[PDB]
Amino acid sequence: KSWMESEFRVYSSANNCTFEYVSQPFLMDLEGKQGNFKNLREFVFKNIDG
Amino acid sequence: ASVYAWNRKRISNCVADYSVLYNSASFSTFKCYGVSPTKLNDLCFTNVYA
Ligand SMILES: *[C@@H]1O[C@H](CO)[C@@H](O)[C@H](O)[C@H]1NC(C)=O
Repeated sequence: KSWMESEFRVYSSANNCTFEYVSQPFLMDLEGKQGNFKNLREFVFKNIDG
Repeated sequence: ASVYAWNRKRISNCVADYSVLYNSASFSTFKCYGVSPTKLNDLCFTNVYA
């Protein structure tokens, strides 16, 4: 009676990887609500001078 | 490791600690053929291998 993340196919070829970064582990909501939305997300990406 | 297969590390995105390696009284000699050992904290590099 819960939602579990199993498929992690975002990457296939694990070659020589460069510097990586991690964060503090946590647990999100992971449940499907119906009706109307409650919030929106905004992420402006920009690549200037590296 | 040995000379037939030498391991190489990728130390990136961290503040160096050349002050410890400069005055340590543990190694035999410095005598390194690149830049001057003094004021090494002033110069900044992108990546350093180990
Ligand atoms: C992995 O190694 C190859 C061969 O040296 C190199 O061309 C490639 O750039 C490397 N991948 C990295 C450093 O992400």
